[PDB]
Amino acid sequence: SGFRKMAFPSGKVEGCMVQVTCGTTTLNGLWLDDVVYCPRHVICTSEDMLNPNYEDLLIRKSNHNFLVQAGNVQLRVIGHSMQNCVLKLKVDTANPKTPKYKFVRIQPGQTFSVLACYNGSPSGVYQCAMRPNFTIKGSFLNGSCGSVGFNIDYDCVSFCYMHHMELPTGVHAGTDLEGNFYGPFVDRQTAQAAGTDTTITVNVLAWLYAAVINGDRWFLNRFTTTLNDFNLVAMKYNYEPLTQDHVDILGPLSAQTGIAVLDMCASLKELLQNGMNGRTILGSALLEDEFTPFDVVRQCSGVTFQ
Amino acid sequence: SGFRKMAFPSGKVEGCMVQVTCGTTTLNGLWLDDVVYCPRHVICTSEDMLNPNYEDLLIRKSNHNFLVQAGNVQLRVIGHSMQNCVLKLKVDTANPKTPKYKFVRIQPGQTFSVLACYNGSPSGVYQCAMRPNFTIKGSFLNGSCGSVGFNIDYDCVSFCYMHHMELPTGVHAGTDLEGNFYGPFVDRQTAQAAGTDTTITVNVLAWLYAAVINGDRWFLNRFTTTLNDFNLVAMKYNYEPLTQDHVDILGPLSAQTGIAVLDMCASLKELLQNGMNGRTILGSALLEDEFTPFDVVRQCSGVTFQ
Repeated sequence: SGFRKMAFPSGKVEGCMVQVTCGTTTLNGLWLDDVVYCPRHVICTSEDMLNPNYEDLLIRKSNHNFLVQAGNVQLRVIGHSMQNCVLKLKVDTANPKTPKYKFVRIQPGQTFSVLACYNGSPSGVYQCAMRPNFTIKGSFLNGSCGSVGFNIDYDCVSFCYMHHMELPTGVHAGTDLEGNFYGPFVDRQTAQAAGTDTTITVNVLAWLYAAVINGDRWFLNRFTTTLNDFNLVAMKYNYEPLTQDHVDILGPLSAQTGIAVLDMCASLKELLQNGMNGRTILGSALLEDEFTPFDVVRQCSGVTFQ
Repeated sequence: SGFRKMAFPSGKVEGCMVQVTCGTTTLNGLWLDDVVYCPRHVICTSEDMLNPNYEDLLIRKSNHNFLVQAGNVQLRVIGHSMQNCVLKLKVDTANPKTPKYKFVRIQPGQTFSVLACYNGSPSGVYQCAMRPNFTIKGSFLNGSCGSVGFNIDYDCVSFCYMHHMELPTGVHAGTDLEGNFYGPFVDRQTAQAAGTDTTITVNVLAWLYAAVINGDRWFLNRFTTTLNDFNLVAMKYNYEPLTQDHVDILGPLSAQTGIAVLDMCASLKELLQNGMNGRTILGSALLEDEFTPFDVVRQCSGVTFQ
């Protein structure tokens, strides 16, 4: 037993990381089949980033201006194109380590693993949630752009995130692998409002179920509630409103533990109104919202991949 | 910027995981060169585990009784031997994916990444600390035995942990890769006292330095203290005593932030005596002790591997 914030095994993604250099700028790229994907701001100088015209900047580049290094191996760049905020560099070699993969646009509240990379080399792996305001709270130093976020389904890697930006507030923003930003953000060094974030209620409930499964049950209370009454409480505490779809997704955890979803909502209501009194749940002194219901079920059933 | 509990990239270890079956029991093994390492209790039935005589049980086994599956590939077992609490199965094929590696016995308070595995297949990766009482607080379901913990130094994997047991208290115990348990534990299904645990003081201090580097500085106080005065406080709160060796290890973080180690100790003293007042540090409402000074420096300098 036990419950940890667990990332997917990263080996299938490690074999796809490359270094991309354009002029003075080096960041990470993702090499799948004969295409390398990277943030288009690889073509910007530091001064360009204040107000870049990406079309004009890209027109000054040719295939031979993009240096792509796969460890020590090398890709000859035979074409380049811009798709939204990503650059797509066609190379003359298909990546022999290309896993089965899909490109996915995830929903706010969903989780994924990030492989943090510098100079095309993997540094570490950790699990994130896409915040309701479409930021992520990551660990990204200079040179980490182009690092990717992903999920695994047995043998298939679904890439969902590519890192582009740290906002002046220190949170992180990026795109799907078609180059569309999550949220209102742009790839420009300017002030950008993220807007109010909220707590992922269905994830908190899933984690309460995980706590009960592992024997942490002190928070189980005496009360029940209604969907509308609980949502009145959710709004006061900046929690996402709970819908019937969320209730349905929690169904299997409800059935395993014998705790009706609305009873768990009343326990969560009491935790929100009264705090945790210096107690902990699964080793945390805060309510955790970075595990989806699917995450909890997977960890409490031992699903494997490759 | 930002600070996350980050695991090492797991790909080099993924390529070493195999399934080991003996009779009814299947768990994980680690395939390096022409040797597969696994917990010796792979030879036990459920009833054996109550009081096993491993020497007598192993005498009833021959090479062909050990089924080792590397995905779909297979190792012919050509020899077997017991080294302390691990079984060493000699196979006729060297693992073509064997990384550069060492076997290391780590110290309490040190950290490592665990690749949780079932049936020889990787499930997830997370970062752990070896508690002062030589347990780890992991996520290990049935069938996870033989999963390993490791660190990476550029291209070299130092294996430090192999999972053997969940104690009746729900914490986890295991061996180094020579089969020697960390702590007083034995591979028998019986009640086993772990003994009092303590908080890893030098790790908490490292994480306070990481917090300051990332802009969380509200806890920085007005006071200083002495090593002996702080240790008086450490003992009251079940913290490990801080030594000069620990002070020396924190030297580089002290120098980067301009905060003398003893000043940070006085900030930690105030946090211990007054709590956190409903504030958070690096997103946590508890004092975190699972980052070593080396961990903090690595994450705030972007060291990479392969």
